[PDB]
Amino acid sequence: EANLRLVISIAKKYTNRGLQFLDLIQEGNIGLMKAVDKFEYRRGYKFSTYATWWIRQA
DNA sequence: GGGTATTCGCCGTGTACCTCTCCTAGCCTATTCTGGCTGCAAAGATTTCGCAAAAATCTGCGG
Repeated sequence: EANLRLVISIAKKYTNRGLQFLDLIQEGNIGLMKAVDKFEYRRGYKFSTYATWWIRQA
């Protein structure tokens, strides 16, 4: 819930290139949950960086 | 009470041709390993097609 803004901001870049924005943010939320399930801080990286690639893939 | 007094949606809109093809956009965008699926190549198994060919069969006519 706290990271939905990242999904919205990322998806609005892809909205100008066709496809509904709402579907994009829903898929990005799916990818965000996938990243959350796989996130760790033992790596030392920022969560936003890790979630960015997941959201882009979704 | 009470009677308008606004605003808030919903709906209706002639017929019938013809020519046109015009319909179509960003590009900002990561790597890959394992396993199956499907079209194709190859092999066993099998039926279906034609000539072969001789033997039986069908048909025309004059002595």
